[PDB]
Formats: sequence, C-alpha cells, structure tokens
Amino acid sequence: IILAGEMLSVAEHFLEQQMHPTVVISAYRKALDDMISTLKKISIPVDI
Amino acid sequence: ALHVPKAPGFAQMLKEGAKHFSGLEEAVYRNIQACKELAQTTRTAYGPNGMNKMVINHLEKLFVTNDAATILRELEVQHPAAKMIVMASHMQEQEVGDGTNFVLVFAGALLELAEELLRIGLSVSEVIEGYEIACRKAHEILPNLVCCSAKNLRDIDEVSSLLRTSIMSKQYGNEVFLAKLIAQACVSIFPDSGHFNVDNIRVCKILGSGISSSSVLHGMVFKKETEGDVTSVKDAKIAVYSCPFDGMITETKGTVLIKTAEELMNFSKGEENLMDAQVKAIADTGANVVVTGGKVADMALHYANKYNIMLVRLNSKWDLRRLCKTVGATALPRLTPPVLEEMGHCDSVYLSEVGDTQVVVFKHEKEDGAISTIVLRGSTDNLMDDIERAVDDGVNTFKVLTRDKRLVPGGGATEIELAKQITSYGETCPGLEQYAIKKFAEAFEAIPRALAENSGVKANEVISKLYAVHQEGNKNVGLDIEAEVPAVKDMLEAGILDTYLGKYWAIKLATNAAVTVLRVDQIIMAKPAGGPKPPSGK
Amino acid sequence: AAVKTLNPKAEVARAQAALAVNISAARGLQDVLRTNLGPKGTMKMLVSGAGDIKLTKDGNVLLHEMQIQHPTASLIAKVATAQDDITGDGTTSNVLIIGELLKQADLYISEGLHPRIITEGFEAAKEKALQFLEEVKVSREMDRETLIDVARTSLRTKVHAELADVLTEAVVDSILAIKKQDEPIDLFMIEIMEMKHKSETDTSLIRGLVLDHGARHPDMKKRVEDAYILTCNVSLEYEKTEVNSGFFYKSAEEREKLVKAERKFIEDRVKKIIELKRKVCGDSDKGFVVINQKGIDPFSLDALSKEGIVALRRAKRRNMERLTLACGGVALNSFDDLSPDCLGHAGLVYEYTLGEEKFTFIEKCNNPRSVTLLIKGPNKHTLTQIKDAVRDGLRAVKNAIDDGCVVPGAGAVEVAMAEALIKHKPSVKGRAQLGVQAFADALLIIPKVLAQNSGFDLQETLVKIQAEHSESGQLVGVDLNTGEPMVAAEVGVWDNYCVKKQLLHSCTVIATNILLVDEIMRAGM
Amino acid sequence: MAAVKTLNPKAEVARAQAALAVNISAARGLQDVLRTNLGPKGTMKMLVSGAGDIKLTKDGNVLLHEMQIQHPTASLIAKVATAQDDITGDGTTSNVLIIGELLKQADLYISEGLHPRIITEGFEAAKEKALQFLEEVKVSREMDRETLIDVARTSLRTKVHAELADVLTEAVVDSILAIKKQDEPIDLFMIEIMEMKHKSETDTSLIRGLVLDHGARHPDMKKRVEDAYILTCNVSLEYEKTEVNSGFFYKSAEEREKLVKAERKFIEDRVKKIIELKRKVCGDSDKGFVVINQKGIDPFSLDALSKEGIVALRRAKRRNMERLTLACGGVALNSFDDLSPDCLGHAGLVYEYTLGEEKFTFIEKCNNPRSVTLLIKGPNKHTLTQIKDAVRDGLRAVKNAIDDGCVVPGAGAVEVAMAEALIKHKPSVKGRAQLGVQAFADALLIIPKVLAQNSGFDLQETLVKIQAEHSESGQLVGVDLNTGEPMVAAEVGVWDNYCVKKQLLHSCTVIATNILLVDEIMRAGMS
Ligand SMILES: Nc1ncnc2c1ncn2[C@@H]1O[C@H](COP(=O)(O)OP(=O)(O)O)[C@@H](O)[C@H]1O
Ligand SMILES: Nc1ncnc2c1ncn2[C@@H]1O[C@H](COP(=O)(O)OP(=O)(O)O)[C@@H](O)[C@H]1O
Ligand SMILES: Nc1ncnc2c1ncn2[C@@H]1O[C@H](COP(=O)(O)OP(=O)(O)O)[C@@H](O)[C@H]1O
Ligand SMILES: [Mg+2]
Ligand SMILES: [Mg+2]
Ligand SMILES: [Mg+2]
Repeated sequence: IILAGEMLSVAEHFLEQQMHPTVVISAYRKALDDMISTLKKISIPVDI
Repeated sequence: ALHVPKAPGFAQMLKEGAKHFSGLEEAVYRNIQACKELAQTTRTAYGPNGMNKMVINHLEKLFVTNDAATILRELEVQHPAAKMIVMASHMQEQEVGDGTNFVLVFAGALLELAEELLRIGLSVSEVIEGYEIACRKAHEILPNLVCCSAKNLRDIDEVSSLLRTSIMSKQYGNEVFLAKLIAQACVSIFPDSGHFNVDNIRVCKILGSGISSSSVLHGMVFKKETEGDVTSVKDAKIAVYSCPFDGMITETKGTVLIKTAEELMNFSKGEENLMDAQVKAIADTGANVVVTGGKVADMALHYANKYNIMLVRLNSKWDLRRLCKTVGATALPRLTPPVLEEMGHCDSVYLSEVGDTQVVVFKHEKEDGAISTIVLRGSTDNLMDDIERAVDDGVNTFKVLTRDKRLVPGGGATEIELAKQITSYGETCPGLEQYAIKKFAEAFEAIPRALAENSGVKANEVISKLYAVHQEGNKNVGLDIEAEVPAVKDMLEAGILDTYLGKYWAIKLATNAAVTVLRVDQIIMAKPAGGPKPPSGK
Repeated sequence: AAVKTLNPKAEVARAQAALAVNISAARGLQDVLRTNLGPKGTMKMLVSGAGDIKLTKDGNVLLHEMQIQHPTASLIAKVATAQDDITGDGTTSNVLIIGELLKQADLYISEGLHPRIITEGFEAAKEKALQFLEEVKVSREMDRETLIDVARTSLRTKVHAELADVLTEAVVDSILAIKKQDEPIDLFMIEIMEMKHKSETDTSLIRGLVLDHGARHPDMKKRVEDAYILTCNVSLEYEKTEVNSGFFYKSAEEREKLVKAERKFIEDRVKKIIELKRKVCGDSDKGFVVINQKGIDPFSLDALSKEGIVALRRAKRRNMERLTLACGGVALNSFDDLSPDCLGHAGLVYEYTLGEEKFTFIEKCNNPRSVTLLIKGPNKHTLTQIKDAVRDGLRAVKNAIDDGCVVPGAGAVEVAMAEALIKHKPSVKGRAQLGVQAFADALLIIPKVLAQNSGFDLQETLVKIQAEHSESGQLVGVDLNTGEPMVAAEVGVWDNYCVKKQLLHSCTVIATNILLVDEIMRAGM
Repeated sequence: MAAVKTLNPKAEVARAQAALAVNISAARGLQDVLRTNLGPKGTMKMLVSGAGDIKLTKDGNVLLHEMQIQHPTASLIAKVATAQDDITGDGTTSNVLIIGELLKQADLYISEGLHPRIITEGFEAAKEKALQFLEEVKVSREMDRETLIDVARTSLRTKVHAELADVLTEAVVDSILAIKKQDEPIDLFMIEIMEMKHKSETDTSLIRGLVLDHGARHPDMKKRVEDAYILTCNVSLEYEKTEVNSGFFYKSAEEREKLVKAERKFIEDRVKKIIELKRKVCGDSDKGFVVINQKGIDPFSLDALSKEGIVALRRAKRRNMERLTLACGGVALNSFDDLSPDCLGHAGLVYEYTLGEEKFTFIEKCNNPRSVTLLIKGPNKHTLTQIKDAVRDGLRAVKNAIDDGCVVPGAGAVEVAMAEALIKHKPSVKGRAQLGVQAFADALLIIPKVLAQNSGFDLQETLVKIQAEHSESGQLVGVDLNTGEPMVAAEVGVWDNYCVKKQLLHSCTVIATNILLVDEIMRAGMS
C-alpha cells in the first residue's frame, strides 16, 4: 500500500508537467522488470 | 462499542461550530495544498501568452482580465492561508503595481518544495532558516543582474520602449500603440521636479470606436453638459467656485420678515438686482467660464447667460480639485470675483460629443500641464476596463522607473540566473540548510516553466536550454515566445526588461508570505458567522 | 440530586464530579497552552467568525480567541486577564502552573486524601517559595544593557529573532526616553502608530509624534522645517447659538450683512492666531503648525493657509498631553491670552501619504518626553502581532525599571525553588508535606515544557539540571539549543520579579479555591 | 481533519494522545464504578432492567453485563472479565481494578513524554518476575474439608451475607466432596442447582440425591414411594405417527373399532414390558418403581402404568439421564428391547412436593450418589438469583482449589509481597523499563488500597502499615477488615485461588499492553 502511494505521488510530480501518462507507465513497467531482475539477483538460497 | 467519544479536554471544550487543526498533516500540508491550488488557479494568466478569465463576483459583475490582483480581488477566497497569499499579492500591487502573478507563482512553488522537504525529513525551522538565507542571497545577487537603466525619462521613444514590456503581458496583440499613448501621457506629467504623481493621469472611457481610436488629451474630460447657453470658449478664463452658484444664505436660519407693503414689493426685486450685480462683477474680471461645485440657481443662470458665461457644474469635489490643478485656479469659497492670481486659464473649453456621450473638454495646447487625460475607445465596457488596467500598470511602471531606474532582463532570464547562482551558493553551504537553499533556487524555475506552458511549448526543454546557455555565460537569455518550438534568445536586444524594484519587492514579499504560512502550526477557526460584514468595512 | 427536585431543568456536578470536571478543564487548557511557552514555541492561527486572521503565541490572546464555553476555563481566563492587565506577562506560565497544580493535587486526592490538607500544604509551600524568591532576586542598576536583555527575553519569545532584535532597541530607547528620574513611568506617553506599507523590520522609534491625519487644505505646505507648534482645543468651525437664535431680515442686503456678520466670532479667534503667527515669525524661514482637537471649517482653513499655516483638526485627546510633553508648548482651551511662550517647537514637520490615509510626522524635538513607535508591516495580522509583542516588551522593561531587582530566567528559579521546597518539606507538620511536594512538582512544569518545546526529553533534561544545581548551587536553567544546564544570569535570560511573585500568588490562590469546590450548579433559569 | 474523515466524511476518529486518553478515561470510569464491589465489606448494587426486573448483586461480571455502557474499551474489558469468569469463576472485579490501575499508572509516566512501548516492556518484565514470585509464595498442601471450607468462606462471605455464606459453605463443600472422584476431573454438571420460592434464604441445603421440577401427571399415581427402583429411560411412551404417511382405510364401524384398538399395540408392548419387569422385580407392595422418561407419555400409557401402582415422570431434562445414572446407579435406556433388573437404579425415598402451581419430585437416600443437587430457597426471585451466583462462585472456587493442591493467602497479602519483590527487582531491569516495573508494582498495590478504602480506613496509612509490617517481619500479611491492622491471612484462613491469581496477572498484563499500544480508534464502516 505504501509503495503504491509513493509511486503514484512521484508520478503526479511528472503529471503536473507536460508528460503524457503513457510515457510514465512505460517507464514504470521497465523499472518493474529491472526491479524483478535485481531482486532475483540479490537473493540467497535456503536449506529447508 | 458503536461510537468514538470525543477525547477529554480541549476536544470536548470546543464550540459546536469551531474547528481545530493541529500538527503537520492536519495544518501545514493542508495550508500548502490550499496555496498550491490558488497558485494553480492563477497560473494560466502569466506572461504575454496568458489567457483572460471571466470572473463573476457575487453582484453579477463581469471581470475579463489576466491581472492576478484583480482576479484574486474578485474571487471569494476562503482558505486563510490563501488569504495570506492574496494579501501578499495585494501588498505587492500597492507597493509596485506589477508582479502579483509572480508573487503567487513563487509562493506556491516555495510551499510545494517546503512540503517536499518536510516529507523527506527536514524540520519546519530548518526549512524556514534556509529559505531566509536563500532570500538574503538572492537579494544580494539581484543588483549584479541589472543590464541597463532608463537614463532619461523626458523622452518619448525610449520611455515607450521601456513601458512596452510592462503592458506586453496584457494586451499582447497591440502593445506598441498603448505604449506610445501611456508614454505621451506620462511625459506630459512629470515636470522638472522629480516627484511623479500617478493620480495626475486620468482615464476617460467612451464607448464605440474601438481601442485603436484612443487618444491622449492635455487636460480634463468630463461626461457632462453646459448648464447655460454658451457651449464653446476659445480663450477661457475659468473661475472655479466651491460654493453653489447662488446667493449665499445664513447658516443658522433664514426668515424674511416683512412688515410693510413696500418691503414685500421690493424684496424679490432687490434680491434679483443683487444677483445681477454679483454676476456682472464676476464677469467684469474677464472670466468667460464659471465652474461651480454646487447647484445653480435659475436667476444666476439667467444672468450668466445674459453676459455670455459658460457654466459647468461638477458634483465631485475630487473633480473640482483636479480641474483646479489642471487649469491653475483656486476654488473660491464665496461668490466674489476672482483676483488675477486665482483665475485659471485654459486654451480651449467647449462642449463636444464623442460617440454617443456628451462631454465637456478643458483642452490645453502646450505639451505640458498638471493633469493629462487618456480617452479610451472600444466596443465593450469590459474591454475598456481591461485597457484601463493595462494603462494603470504602465503608469505604475513609469512611477517605479522614476523611483529606481535599474532594469533586469525578463522572460525568465533573471529567474534562471538567480536559480543557477543560488544553487551554486547552496552547493557550498554545509549543514541541513543546503536542501532548503537548493529548493528555494529551484522554485525560481516556476516562472520560465509557466511562461513556456502558457506559450504552448515543452517547459523542460526550454529550462534545459536556458541552463545550458547561462552556463555558457549568457545572463540575458530568456524564453522566445515568438516560436512554435522551444527556443531562447537574448532579451537585452529584444528590449524585454523588468524593473529592478518590482523583482526585489516581489521576491521579498513572496518569501515573507511563504515563511509566514510555514510558521503556522495550529489553526482554531470559529464558527462562520452570518453577520452582514464586519462594521469596519461598513 | 436535591437541586434537581426543585429545578428539573438544572445541571449539577457534585462531590468528585466537580473535581473531575474542573481538573479536566484545567488539563485541557494546559494541553492547548503547552506549546506557547518559550521562544521555540509554535505559532497559532486564530480565524474569527468574520474571517479575520490573527497570528500569535501569546497566552492571553490565545485564551480570549479560543472557542471555549467552560466555567473553569472562564475562571482561568479571568485570572490570566488580571495577570496581563497588571504585569503584562506570564499568562501562559500562569495557565501551565494552575493546571499542573491541579493535576498534582488530584494525584493525591484520588488516593482518598482530602483537598483541605493539599491546600494547607499549598499555602505553606507558597510562603516558603515567596521567601526563596525574595532571597534569590538579583538587585541591579537598570542600565541600558540589562533592559536590552529583558526586552530580548520577552520579544524573542513573542516574535521572530531579527524582529525581536529590532524591537528590543526600539522599546528600550522609548522607555529610556519617556522615563523621568524618581517618577512612575506613564506608558500612555508612547503612541503605538501602525503603518501597512513596508517590511516588519522597518519598525523604528521616532523621537516625536505621528498623527494618523493630515492637513485638509490642498494649498497648505506639505513640509515645514522649523515649526512653532500650537496645541489647542478651540473650535474653529461655525457653532450654533445655544438659545435658538435664528435670523430675521427684510431685504437681500440685510441677508448679506447678517451672513458676513455671523462669522465674526470664529474670525476673531482666527485673527488672533494669525496675529500671533505674524508676531512670532516675521519671515518665511520659520513655520507655524496648529493642531486642534476640534474641527476647523473650510473658511478658517482657507484663512489660515493664506498665511502659510498648517492646521490639523480633530486630533486625539491624548495627543494634547503627548504634544505638550514632546514639543514643549501647552494645550490651550481658549485664545483669551496667548503669548509666544505658549508655543511648542519642532525641528521638522512633514506629511506622509499612504493610499487614502495620510500621516503627519513631528520629529527633531529638543527633548521629547513622549515618543512613538511606528509599526510597519505588509499584513494586518503582522501589525497586530508586533503590537502585542511591543506591549509585552514595554511592560517587561517598565517592570524591570520599577524595582531594581530581576530574576534569572529559563526556569532556573523554578528548579531552585522546587529544591528549596523539597528541603523544607520535613519541617511542615502533618500530611501537608504531600501538598508541599505537589506544589514543588507543579512548579517544576516550566523546565519540562521548555524541554518539550525545544525538542528534548523531560526526564533526562530535568534530572541533569537538578543534579547540576545541587552540585554547584548556581541558578541553572534550560539551554534551548543544547539541552544542557546553563546559568541564565551569565547569558542574560532575565525574568521580571513582579511577574514571578504575581504568578505564585495568583496560581496558589486560584488552585486553592478550585480544589475546595465540591458542587457546580446552573439553576438560575 | 484526519485522513479517514477525508475519505469517509461521517467517520469518528480519535488519534494519537486522544485515543490513549479515551481508553484511559473509560478504564478509570469502570474502575471507579467497580471499586465498591471488592471485599466482604462491599456494597450491594440493585440493577433494574428495561422490563423492570430487579437484580441484587455484587459480582463484577454480573454488574458489568448490566451496566448501561456503550464504550469500546469498556467492551474490551467486559470481554476479558467474561473470559475470567468463564474459566476460573472468580476475580472479575479484581481484573477490572488491576487493568484500570495499570492504565492509570502507565498514563502517569506517559503524560511526561515517555513512550508507551517502554512502559509495556516494563510491564512484561514485571509480569514475569511476579509470576516467579507467585510460584515461590503459593502454599502446596493436601486439602481436607477444613481448607475447602476456608476457601468457600473466603468466596461466599464476599458474595453474600455472613450467615447465608456460612450455610452455603457447608453446602458447597459437601456437594463437591460428594461428587469428587479419586484423581479425576470434577464434572460440575453433576450438581443440579434447583430453586424454590417458599422458605427463607437460610433454608437452602444439600440433598444427597436429585430433585426434579416436574411430577407425575396422573392424579391416582402414588405421591410417596418408600423403597423405589429407578428406571431411567429415553423411550417415547406416547403415540407415534408413522414416518411414511400411513393413513387408515376401513369399510365399517366394527373395522374402525378394530383398527383403533390395534393402532396402540406398539406402545402397549413397551408398557407391558415395563409392567412385566416391575412384577418380576417386586412381587409385593413393599417396594415401588419410579420411571423417569426423557420423552412424553400419553394418558393411556399413564393410566396403564398407574393401574399397576407405578410412579413415572415424563419430559425430563437431558442431563438428568446422566445425573440419575450417577446418583441412583441404573442404566439409561434408549429402548426396552432387552431390559433386565441389572439396569434398574435404587432410591431409598421418592416423594412429590407441591409448591403453588408447580410440582417437584425428590429422589433421596441413594446408596452413594455421585451426583447431588443444591436446593436454593428464598422469598424473592432476586434473592434466588443472588444465591445462585454466589453458589456458582463458591463451586468454582472449591473446584479450582481441588484441581491444584496449592493455595494463595488472600487479603491482598500476595499483592503487597509481589509489589515489594518487584521494587527490589527493579534495579536489575536495564533501561527505562524500570518505570514500567514501578507502575506495575503500584498497580498491583491497588487491592489492599481498595480493601482498606471499602472497610472505611485511611488508604495510605493502612497501606504503609501493611508494607512496613511485611518488610520488617517477612511474612505474608494482609488487610484486616475489622481493625485495619496487618494480619496473617494464612493463619486466619483467608485463601485465594492460585489459578485465579495467575489468570489475573496474565490477562491484566496482556490487555493493558494491548490497550497502551493503540494510537487510533476508527469507526468508518458505514455507507
Ligand atoms: N515579449 C516577452 N517575451 C517573453 N517574456 C515576456 C515578454 N514580455 C513579458 N514577459 C515576461 O512576463 C512576465 C510578466 O507576467 P505578467 O502577466 O505581467 O505577471 P505580473 O503582472 O505578475 O508581472 C515578466 O516576468 C516577463 O519576464
Ligand atoms: N533564550 C531563552 N533561553 C532559555 N529560556 C528562555 C529564553 N527566553 C525565555 N525563556 C524562558 O521561557 C519562558 C517564556 O515564557 P513566555 O512564552 O514568555 O510565557 P508568557 O508570555 O506567559 O510569559 C520564560 O519563563 C523564560 O524563563
Ligand atoms: N474476610 C476477609 N478479610 C480480609 N480480606 C478478605 C476477606 N475476604 C476476602 N478478602 C479479600 O478481598 C478480595 C475479594 O475480592 P472479590 O470481591 O471476591 O473480587 P472478585 O469477585 O472479582 O473475585 C479477595 O482478593 C480477598 O483476598
Ligand atoms: Mg505584469
Ligand atoms: Mg511572556
Ligand atoms: Mg470474588
């Protein structure tokens, strides 16, 4: 919930300027792909 | 377990209609939001490409304008923080006359960035001290950004060039004509003595012929008609009276006591003879025009018509005083004939009709005089009112130039240079105040950003180009609104300049309003009363 | 309830209910007013019903502008009003001490103890505290530096630091100007005139007067270099006969004669003024200014302006004495015998125009016993806040001058007095030692609230300060920047001795009276 | 003003210090109401319902349920006290008082800027130390009749009048010892609590048998059987309809008579089985049969049984099957397919008692009943209800005391000793949790305070006297409610249930910690 609120705030920042929401959405999706990649990269295994 | 009672203490002791807001989220963020919303409402009218707004007050009175002060005055602003911002804008209008929209934009940007800084972790006091330090640094920097000076004010061409920029934001399509008109009107005024009076410029609004037909008159124009038969005088010798054009009466109580038939038969005849003698005594001095501040008696009017005297009746005492200043006469308190020093002289007084309205014109011929009048034509009352506001802005700009002759580049060049140098200064300052200083510097970007948004281009590209050019060392480069793509040009050659005093006072007042809003921590609002306005406002 | 049987529509709170209600109201007021204390306090916003905006942290103003409808709140508000009326400072501390006294008393009352014992302990502790305050006061020669320190200690808590710095010099200079040696200070001789056209830091002291009205005749001079001031209270306009005179004539010539002869009474006084002006100054170098408490009709204004005389009408009543003391002339109620010795002197008189309003300045007096502070600010609420601050500063400086003693501030005297009360507690006979302990704990509220407002923690700062005071014996207060114990006398944080004495007396009296209330009644309907 | 109010305009929110103040005020109000309940010197409260029913009580839980309160924190405390009553049966008033005093002492330091988390940490540390000390101080002992009498007295004296309490002590102790099997859990369901409204309150007593609130329906049926065989059955002896919608079809009146006579053969078979069993068991008129049936008996079967001199009851309670099998010693039967004298109970006396309109049946003089009944008698309904609550509390106290052989000295002695132990242990706690430990000790000190206050003595003087005596002597001294002097509760005979004290500590600490950590109260479920 907190993450969604923060991302929407930083998106409102750009929406105040003359940036179309589609550009922000595409940037968000690319960022999400990189977030997933980094999380998978920094993970560690566990002996169950 | 179905209701939440009020907490014991202040919550229960509060009145039924009162409201209490305490803490950051409840007070400071709400105030910042209200100020940001007000700035957003007033933003779109900034710059030459600003758009007019039709504002209708509670009395169904139209106001089509792009003047921020007028818009705020006609808006029923209710949020008290927005009330402080509006008061700061009105103070800027009173002190200088231009830059109100700058005050709004700067205050809104400052409060937005203050909200950001409070969110990231800074305390209110640290933000306030950083803002004050940055304001001091900006005021120190500002004199170094002066590009040129007026260097003369009795000229017409260069005064018009100076005043063009002030009245280019409003009436963007046709500002050269208005610049020439206001320059002529102001140069007629402003004698050898350095004192310049704004009230000496009069605006007369006559409807019908379009604003291109407006003219400037070295005199006064009154929308009245002559009381008598004479309607034109070529060598006027005006004698001004503050008393009614009638035989004066006792102030205690008048009672004509008649005791014989002869007194009854002679009283009216003697009164008429006295009136005739007084009028002829006035006329014998050569006064062919008489102006009075009160009513005109029938017998007095008849005897004035007999001696060919032009009568004008002015109800307003302000108009009487202005006419006395224009012609050079003294408003006599009694109906005695005027001595040679008290008699005013005007080169032409006549009755004329412009469009539909009948007017009386006290016209000089020399390019001088105490009071000058601008007659404004047009096709709409609202359009003439907007042109009058533009003329007021131009006259205030001329007055400021008389006060201080220094100028700074416009179109965001000064704002961008200030932002760059404040950022450079804040990058060297250690401590937590560097964030506040940098945010204060960034707040200056809202001016070129607003100009670009109103012009219809990409603001970010314009700002990046402005930073690049200013880093190259060009301090006189601003937004070029005469282009369909983001472009910049030198504003010294373009002649787009702003008064130093205007920028100084606007920055000071905006910073003061922002820090004053930030200082508020708790709000206690009484129940909104239904009283018919406070007695102070009558 | 017995009362409800007689008056069914009556509200009654009896026994422990009355104590609960009173203590709850006091705690609510204390919780609201905690944030006011100290220069690090929070600024409050007060919006009236009509929409007016007031920014303040003054205790009395906040109490008057809170939307509160509670009886105990009204009692505490009246106590604070008396505090402000007499001493002009200490209202926030008054409310805080009252609330903390009530809370500490309840701490023992809720455990089955009767309030009378607590009141006896309160009286004993109050007596001991007054003795300690007499012992600890610092008698000093009230030079300029000490007055500046006191003015700073007040104004910094009232307004912005730089604005307080300016107001210190203004207030101290004004007080030193109007002060006669071995004579009570009259604060009516300081006119507080406010203008609304420049920044708040432009507030200054004028060694003269500023009048909110100007000349009503356009031809009168706007600036006079060397002026003879004629302070008069004589009507110069047309006046009706008291006995319903009326006029009777039989011709127009008779009417003209009556009109010309009905102004002779006023014209005689105007001619007297003109003759005096001609006699006093036979050249154009000097100037003549007439300030009248009553109106002047346009004919007299024209007659005076023909002689180069600046005339101001409808002046304020206090301005008569203010001009008499500053310019040095004398107020006149008639012109029966007026001589050049009745005229004041001013080294500069000029008029200032601000929008519709016009102001007249009278400066460069010889030795002005009455001066004015000119409040300048961009907003109305700024002017009101500066007016409150300068009132507090003037009261503080006058109190400091009145008695040569002064008390260290920053809560140091509270800590030392609480320590002395704790030491003296064993000497108190009976269970009143509990009341003495409650009084000491209540007195300790000021350093606690100062620590809160400065951002530190109550217990750590308080124990540090108390340990420092016990180890050294000095008067150590609260350092609002570091939180460490600090000697208030060395740094120049001074409190008014009269303010502290009034605080102790009023707080103890009101707390004792409230604690003994056992029933609240509303049965007058 | 708040975020929730912005989203939901008609939402009530108390945030930050407001929520804590509201919770503390509610707890203090509940504590102020329930102060007067504690101790045998407490005061009766009369509670009138909407319908006008009058209830006299001093029980904390009973008072809480009948309090006209609609507060959230009050609801939480009421639920905690309800659980306390449900599991242990005692300590509800002490529960509320300890919770309120914990909250008050916590607020004492919270109002000075201290964070509630530190207070909660101190609370948990002090609770652990107090539990250790309670384990140290308990009195393990094999519990004969005297100790049970003392515990039942310590409960009933605080619940009812001294004389009524003295009678009820013998009643409850004898009943519990009657139903108590060796090293087995006690089934409190096996003590019937029956009420009649004809004698004085001191006439309540214990019957070593069973009492039924219904009697025989057939008037000719015997009223008093001296020697009785008890037959406990769950067989319907009334007319039963066929499950598959039979219906009768006939063509003449004689056929209708034959069908009418034949349709009762099924029930008559069971009735004649019972009759044959009765004739086989007792061929003389000396003995008798009592037939308690959980299901109804139609008048025909009642008349047929009465013709053989058999007394029989219908529509008995479900629990009465087990109660009779444990008291009389028979076997509850769901069918008479194979019934033998071995399944018949015994009873040395069965008689019917009539009280106004209603009837009662007494089964007495059993061999060795493992299920007895407690007979509540009084002149008023509210008297019966009060005695019922007192008997329930006494039964729970005795059962708890029997469960764990240990027992704790009462009169607030254990509270004072635990407070002193916590004070001594306070320096061992690191950080500012010592403040929470001190608050916990002061909260524990509420019991002697309230006891002395209710007895009319000075609270602080009595408390300091008790504390000084305990510190100097080291014994477990309580509060004497007649003189106010310190008294050894163990020697006098004022005992408290150890499980009750442990549950009090655990529940009070948990609920106080949970309330102290609440910073927002929201009601935004509407719309
Ligand atoms: N020809 C122009 N090109 C670019 N910018 C301009 C031009 N003329 C004026 N401006 C800018 O417009 C701004 C004036 O905006 P305006 O609508 O007058 O608001 P305000 O009345 O508050 O000053 C000035 O800061 C100036 O830099
Ligand atoms: N610079 C300072 N450092 C430390 N303590 C101060 C300083 N200035 C004032 N104080 C203390 O804070 C208190 C200010 O109280 P104030 O806000 O003036 O309440 P009131 O207006 O009711 O007197 C004084 O009692 C003084 O002892
Ligand atoms: N005769 C007595 N003398 C002294 N103390 C007693 C006596 N009887 C009971 N007490 C004390 O008083 C308390 C009674 O509490 P009680 O009213 O039963 O609360 P609850 O009903 O919630 O258990 C017990 O804790 C016990 O220690
Ligand atoms: Mg402008
Ligand atoms: Mg003060
Ligand atoms: Mg109990």
